Amino acid sequence: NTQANVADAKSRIVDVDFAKETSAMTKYQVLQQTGSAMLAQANQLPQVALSLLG
Amino acid sequence: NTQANVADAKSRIVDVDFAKETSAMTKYQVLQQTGSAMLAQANQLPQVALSLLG
Repeated sequence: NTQANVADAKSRIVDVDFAKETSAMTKYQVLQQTGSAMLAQANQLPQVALSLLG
Repeated sequence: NTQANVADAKSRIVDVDFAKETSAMTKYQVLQQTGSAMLAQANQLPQVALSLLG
């Protein structure tokens, strides 16, 4: 009996909850694609200087 | 974070603004052609002396 209850206590501390973890993993995937598009588009900001005659 | 803000401060001091610089560059180009025409025409002022019989 006591072995089962200690296993309960030990899992709440070191084990992951997939419901919590899966949401976070999908959460950051969107942020990565958002970050890549923003960075690529922000890199060509200085090309405005070429419009004003070199 | 602090690296980005120092880059802001450093660029305002040493970097040019092309909007400011391009206007000045075009500003002086006109003055050069104006100056050249005035100088060439002012050089032949003394030819009036030839009209009064040498």
